[PDB]
Amino acid sequence: PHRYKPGTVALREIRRFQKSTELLIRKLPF
DNA sequence: GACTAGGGAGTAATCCCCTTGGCGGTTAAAACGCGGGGGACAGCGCGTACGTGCGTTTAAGCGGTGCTAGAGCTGTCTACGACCAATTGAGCGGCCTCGGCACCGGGATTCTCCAGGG
Repeated sequence: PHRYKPGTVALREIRRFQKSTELLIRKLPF
């Protein structure tokens, strides 16, 4: 099982967003 | 002077491109649920770092003083800024590229998990 401990992918995924700069909110519901 | 001829506007028919609604198909993001585990937090012990009482002094407020150099207003002038337009060029309004950006692939590189022994 390729299950990582809670938070192991969290730091990576935070890095992924804080690199990005796009719109985080879907336009139609807004 | 009477009637004639031709062409762009008045009237009208053709085209036809442009969209209003609904509905189906299909991918992507959102929605929901479970095993398990790591984060939250209680119970507690302590020590040591402040919370507090009292002695013994420097210091701001006290009380007053003798002025002294910087701050407010009185003329006064004069260098300068807000009053027409010709201009004419500094720069913007509209278009046409090919290049850097968009983005994904092959690979080297690197970041992480485990079940064992070492």
